[PDB]
Amino acid sequence: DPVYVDIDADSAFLKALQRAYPMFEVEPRQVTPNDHANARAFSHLAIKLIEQEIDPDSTILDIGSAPARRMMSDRKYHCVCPMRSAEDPERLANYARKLASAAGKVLDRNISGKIGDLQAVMAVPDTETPTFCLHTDVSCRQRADVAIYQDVYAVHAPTSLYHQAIKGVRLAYWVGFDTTPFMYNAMAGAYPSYSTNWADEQVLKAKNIGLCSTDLTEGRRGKLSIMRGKKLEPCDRVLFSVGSTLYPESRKLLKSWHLPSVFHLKGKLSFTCRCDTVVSCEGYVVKRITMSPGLYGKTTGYAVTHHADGFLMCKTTDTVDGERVSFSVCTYVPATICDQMTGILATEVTPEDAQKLLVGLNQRTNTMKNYMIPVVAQAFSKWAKECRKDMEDEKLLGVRERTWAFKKQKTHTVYKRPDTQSIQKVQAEFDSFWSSGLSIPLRTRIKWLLS
Amino acid sequence: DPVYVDIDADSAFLKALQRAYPMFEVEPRQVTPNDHANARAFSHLAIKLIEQEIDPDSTILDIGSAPARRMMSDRKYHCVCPMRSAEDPERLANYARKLASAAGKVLDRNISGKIGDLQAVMAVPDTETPTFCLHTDVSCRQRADVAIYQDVYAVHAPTSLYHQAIKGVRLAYWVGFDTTPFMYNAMAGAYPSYSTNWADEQVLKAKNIGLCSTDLTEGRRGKLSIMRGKKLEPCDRVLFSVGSTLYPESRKLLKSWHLPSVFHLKGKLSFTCRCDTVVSCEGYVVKRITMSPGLYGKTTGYAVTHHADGFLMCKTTDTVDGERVSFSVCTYVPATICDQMTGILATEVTPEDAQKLLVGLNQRTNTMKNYMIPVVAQAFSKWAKECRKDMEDEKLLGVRERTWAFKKQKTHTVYKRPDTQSIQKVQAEFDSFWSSGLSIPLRTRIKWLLS
Amino acid sequence: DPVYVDIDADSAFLKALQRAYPMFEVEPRQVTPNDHANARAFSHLAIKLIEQEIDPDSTILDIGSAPARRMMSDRKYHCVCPMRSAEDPERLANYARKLASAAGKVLDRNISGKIGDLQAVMAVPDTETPTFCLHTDVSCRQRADVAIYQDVYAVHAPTSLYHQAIKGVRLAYWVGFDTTPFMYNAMAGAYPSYSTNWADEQVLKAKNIGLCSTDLTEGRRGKLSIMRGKKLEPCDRVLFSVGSTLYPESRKLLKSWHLPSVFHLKGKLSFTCRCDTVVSCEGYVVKRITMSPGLYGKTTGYAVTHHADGFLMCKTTDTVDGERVSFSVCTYVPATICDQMTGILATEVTPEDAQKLLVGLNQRTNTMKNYMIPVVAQAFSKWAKECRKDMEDEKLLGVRERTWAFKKQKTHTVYKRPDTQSIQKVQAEFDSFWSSGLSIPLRTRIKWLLS
Ligand SMILES: C[n+]1cn([C@@H]2O[C@H](COP(=O)(O)OP(=O)(O)OP(=O)(O)O)[C@@H](O)[C@H]2O)c2nc(N)[nH]c(=O)c21
Ligand SMILES: C[n+]1cn([C@@H]2O[C@H](COP(=O)(O)OP(=O)(O)OP(=O)(O)O)[C@@H](O)[C@H]2O)c2nc(N)[nH]c(=O)c21
Ligand SMILES: C[n+]1cn([C@@H]2O[C@H](COP(=O)(O)OP(=O)(O)OP(=O)(O)O)[C@@H](O)[C@H]2O)c2nc(N)[nH]c(=O)c21
Ligand SMILES: Nc1ncnc2c1ncn2[C@@H]1O[C@H](CSCC[C@H](N)C(=O)O)[C@@H](O)[C@H]1O
Ligand SMILES: Nc1ncnc2c1ncn2[C@@H]1O[C@H](CSCC[C@H](N)C(=O)O)[C@@H](O)[C@H]1O
Ligand SMILES: Nc1ncnc2c1ncn2[C@@H]1O[C@H](CSCC[C@H](N)C(=O)O)[C@@H](O)[C@H]1O
Ligand SMILES: [Mg+2]
Ligand SMILES: [Mg+2]
Ligand SMILES: [Mg+2]
Ligand SMILES: [Zn+2]
Ligand SMILES: [Zn+2]
Ligand SMILES: [Zn+2]
Repeated sequence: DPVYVDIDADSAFLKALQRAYPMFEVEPRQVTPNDHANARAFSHLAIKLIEQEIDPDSTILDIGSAPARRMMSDRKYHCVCPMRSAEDPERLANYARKLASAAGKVLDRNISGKIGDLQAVMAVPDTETPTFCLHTDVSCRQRADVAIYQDVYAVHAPTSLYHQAIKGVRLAYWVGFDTTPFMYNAMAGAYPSYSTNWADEQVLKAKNIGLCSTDLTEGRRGKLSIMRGKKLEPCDRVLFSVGSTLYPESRKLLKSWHLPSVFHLKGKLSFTCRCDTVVSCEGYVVKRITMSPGLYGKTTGYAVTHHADGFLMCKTTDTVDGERVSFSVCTYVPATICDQMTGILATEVTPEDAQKLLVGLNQRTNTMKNYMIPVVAQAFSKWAKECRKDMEDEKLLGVRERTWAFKKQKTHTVYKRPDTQSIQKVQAEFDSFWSSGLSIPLRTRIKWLLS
Repeated sequence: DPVYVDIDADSAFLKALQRAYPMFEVEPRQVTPNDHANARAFSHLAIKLIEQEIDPDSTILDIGSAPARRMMSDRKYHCVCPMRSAEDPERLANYARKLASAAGKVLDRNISGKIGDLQAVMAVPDTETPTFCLHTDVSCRQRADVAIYQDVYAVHAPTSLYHQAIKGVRLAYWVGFDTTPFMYNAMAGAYPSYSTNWADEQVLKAKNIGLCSTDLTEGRRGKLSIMRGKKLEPCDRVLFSVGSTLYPESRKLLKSWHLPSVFHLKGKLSFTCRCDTVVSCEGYVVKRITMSPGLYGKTTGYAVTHHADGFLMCKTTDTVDGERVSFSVCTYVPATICDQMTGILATEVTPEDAQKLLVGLNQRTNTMKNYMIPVVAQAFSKWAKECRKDMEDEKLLGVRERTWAFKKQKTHTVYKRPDTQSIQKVQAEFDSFWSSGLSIPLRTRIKWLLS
Repeated sequence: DPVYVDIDADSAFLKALQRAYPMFEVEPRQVTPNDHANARAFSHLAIKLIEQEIDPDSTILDIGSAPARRMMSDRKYHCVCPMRSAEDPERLANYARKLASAAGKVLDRNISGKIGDLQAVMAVPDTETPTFCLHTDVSCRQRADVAIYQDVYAVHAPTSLYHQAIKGVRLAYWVGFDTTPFMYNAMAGAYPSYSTNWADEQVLKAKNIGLCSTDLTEGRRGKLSIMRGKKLEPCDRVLFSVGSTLYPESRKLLKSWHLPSVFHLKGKLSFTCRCDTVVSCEGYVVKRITMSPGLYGKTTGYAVTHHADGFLMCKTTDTVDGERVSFSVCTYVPATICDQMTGILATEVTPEDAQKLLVGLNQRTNTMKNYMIPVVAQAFSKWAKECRKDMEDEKLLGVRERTWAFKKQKTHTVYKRPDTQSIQKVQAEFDSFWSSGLSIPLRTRIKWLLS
């Protein structure tokens, strides 16, 4: 009846968890000092909900699985495991160890069958078994009706979904960090409730952002090099830090999962699909996708995000490896603070006065993490100013003055308040869509572990 | 005896719901975190009331139905389902699944007959059954006495009503968002109690409205393009966001449902009709229409709206894709705030002082959503000013000075106070009024689901 | 069920210990006045956790052991003991004494076997026994599955790990002081919670750092020596003081244990490895390393540190042997103090006012040790100033001005706030990897002690 999560009983994240999963009874039971506890707790509850939603005797494809996390479940999982990351062999060895440990003490689960399939696959690397295989997403041959993607950021979404659809899958789920900041094309950012920071590779030698390192210096004027940098814009490669765990990512693949409300997959067979967000908690989301044969209706190409807390994007000035530059940074702000700043932002306010007001509101325990307070205070200060200028240059209704050129105004802050929506135009019609990789020493090690 | 709605027990919308449905006992019972909960609750109670109002052994046509929502009812529904939207196939599959799940556990409803009709229709796409068919509103052949339209915005109202009338229907209902803002021809707007925002397609790159997105820039003066925009007025296509769900709409079809108090349908057969509003709650309404054979009385062509809370329309200045422009926006204001601003608006007040007074009245929990407070403060400030000028240029009774031209004055705010009425002139006499579309893969899928 | 540590019942370090080991019940029981009690307590709890984590019937290699600390354990240890430090013979004699004392009173442990192996090794210095040998890390011949390094700072990490891996070891642990300050290349520093200070050999005659000594003088202007010092930068040799115990160290070997998240060992056999931090307490850490045969994935070469309290590096001015100079110093600051200085650092503050505010916050018992307060007050004062200048010289978005030279700015303070991360680039692919030393008088002494 109750669900247990490994967090401190005094934490303030438990209230947000209980608000996001009202159909469960959430109890804290802390056993480790893990520095990314909140993310693990959210993922655990998400899988509980998804299992509650679907029916038994249905076969489930787990794309890019970590098998040891599915071993005590009663449903029917087929784990797809290619070996492409440096962390995979340790996960496989953990699976074998946990299988061997519990082999005559637990008899409610297909333990003997799981062991048999693991040994069979170790014998011949190119066979499909009910519970385990060694292919990718586009070369597995098992047929199923449901697919699950959990923290998978390394595939192009439409191609992968088409290859699941032609095999009979009608329903899919995706669990992960919200993709909205990468649609606005920010240079660096934070997910403060989850102790997570991310940055573009070009700014890792900055000074005052969440993820960076630099040195002391006295400052020399020469630095004479004939190269022309002259231009600093975002590039493909990005670095993520979740607590103290590091992961590299690609902007193109992250953007590909920011799907519109309805879309068409037009291949040899054809499908009509829709995508909607069913859980949203302070930057972490769950998405549900359904797919149907044939072509119906028409598409517009728009994707919408609903903001329950505030979302901010702003321009900032820093030194990178000693040289002063400007670039854009993004973050999330709790709704109670946003509501309490409404009156103050009616006038022009300096950054230093906004900082003191925010500190006054925060400290009572803290509602929001202190290291982001300065950059927020700057952004609010600019936003207010840009509103006043708008009211002081009033235009005539229904008319654009384009004397034959028109001027563009400055914009240094974007601020989405609680209960507003972002909307962006993306592609909505798609028509353009194996070697073993295992080694004998690892096979011998796994065989030895099982026996 | 009590009705259950999926909302939080602490919400302030429950008081308004209880006020709008005094004949029921409304109890909150929350099971999901749905971000458009209030709209779903209002629709559920509306259907309960309509069923209470009419008598059994009457056959009901459900136009543009979602059949799974009618499956546990005891009345006799005929669901009209063409397949014209990208969301329809998923709704059909949900219907088949829910039918198969409950087939020997529920015996108070025509479950076996419903399954039989679904299979019969899948066999031959061009047959009418008691419970289900695949035609449009103007090509269904079933005869009935009542018709229901629930959240249907895609048909021209007089043509549809005439085609129901010539089949013997004498009573119809319509449930939906209030059409008044589109009669005033606003560019964008909000329904704040339902977490809903809407906008014209031409202003989706604005900065400070409910539904928009834009970018950071430094501002270049060139932007040299020889096109002459020169003119910015509303056009047909509009976008709606209900929580995080997106829907496109057409202005012409929305205006067509803003019907006068009495009207005539003059075809081969003739009818006399009247329309009145029976439920009104913070922007959501229920309308009741009766139709009778023959021609009686005379028409004027006026349609009236009664305001229980305040309604505002005003001019605002923003930047769209970097360029500064002006346009009109509309919203609703709670009656207690309107009553508490009566004394302050007797003098000239600046926008910045009005904003601080409104914040003082709001925060005690919030009576009204904070993101609309600035634009309201501006509107009130203009309205007061325009009243003072009127009192300072007094005319003579019963005389128009038209020396031979007359001048028109500025008008930047329209404000309808609680207990006033809007009135508009519209048309009141009308005299000017099929392929399958299903696919074999979907038919096979549905057949498989039923078995 | 409870674990006992030799600390005062009134100490404030017990709360931090209980926070870092939530799976235990920690009770204070003081028996000695030891001036490095906190470090010993942390090491004791770390070994308890590691033993809890792994399974029995596994053989454990203890690299650079002190055997008397393993004698009352139930697991199977093989202690590797070369004789390379001046403290080793006393540890060996203590082992022999404690073995002889308990030889018929304790029968749950392999006491008789331990004595037999000690005598056998004393007889022939070049034999391996289950419990004891006299080789180094790269010349021991025993085969095992787990390795442990406890307070070992004298080996090059990749070479040592490769030599364990080719013998079948799959899992290793490392316990020690955090290596982050030596990656930033500081000249001197402190670990204040553990009563520990360290310094470069060139600054041991300073005046106001943690570890130093100097003299009184009147000051003569001559000091004429023709040598050109002219340049003061860190060199390899460093001195550590833990309470009143002194240890010399090498910068190269300390840096070698600051390992990236994944790496490859490419020799005659090949391995893929990953490293992560599982316990972190105010400057003391535990690291866990896993190794697998074969080559999988790809590497980036980045190492990340997560900051739960604040970390500071700053420039300071002192006199060394009478001559005034400047150099860099580093330290740790508790999170509550950092959070309480957020509002004050929005403006420019002098060092003398920051010192008085910090004293006000500290004294209530002390949260932080007083001897570091002046140097912290200076650092904060500089950091604030450098932030203001950044906001006063704003650049254009996306552009570097390199008119053809660019200027570098001054940087006198680096400040990592709670919940941020450091990231550094290090090597991630490695492909480049005995005499007795005992004496007859010592052998005779040990033989006499055993009998
Ligand atoms: C695989 N993966 C996981 N995460 C997140 O980072 C956290 C670490 O995920 P993990 O896979 O490193 O956790 P592990 O299986 O080692 O078990 P644990 O250490 O006991 O939790 C997870 O909680 C995820 O939310 C991830 N985040 C990003 N950006 N990219 C990834 O590939 C990725
Ligand atoms: C079909 N439709 C529904 N709405 C409103 O938008 C909401 C979403 O309606 P929905 O049909 O998307 O809800 P669904 O059937 O998926 O079930 P739910 O997600 O569990 O509620 C409804 O509550 C309606 O009030 C709609 N609003 C507009 N503007 N246009 C539409 O066509 C339309
Ligand atoms: C062997 N060693 C130990 N330490 C730390 O310094 C402390 C003294 O370690 P110790 O080995 O001198 O303690 P001893 O075995 O004499 O027993 P005790 O005096 O009763 O505790 C330990 O608690 C370690 O944390 C050490 N610190 C450094 N820098 N270098 C070392 O080689 C080293
Ligand atoms: N094309 C592909 N098809 C299937 N899996 C892939 C893939 N490309 C990468 N992967 C796998 O995706 C995994 C992501 S990390 C593992 C995430 C896992 N589901 C969890 O919950 O912890 C990696 O193990 C990697 O091997
Ligand atoms: N001309 C027409 N006649 C009947 N239905 C139509 C129609 N044009 C569109 N529709 C249908 O109207 C529906 C509107 S969305 C479905 C609303 C449904 N009554 C509910 O309560 O959820 C779509 O399914 C669409 O297929
Ligand atoms: N190459 C090497 N291989 C194994 N041990 C070594 C070594 N070089 C130095 N050592 C040993 O490492 C020890 C470090 S001091 C002893 C630390 C001990 N593990 C404890 O907990 O107290 C010294 O005794 C020294 O003899
Ligand atoms: Mg981990
Ligand atoms: Mg929905
Ligand atoms: Mg000692
Ligand atoms: Zn497979
Ligand atoms: Zn019909
Ligand atoms: Zn040995």
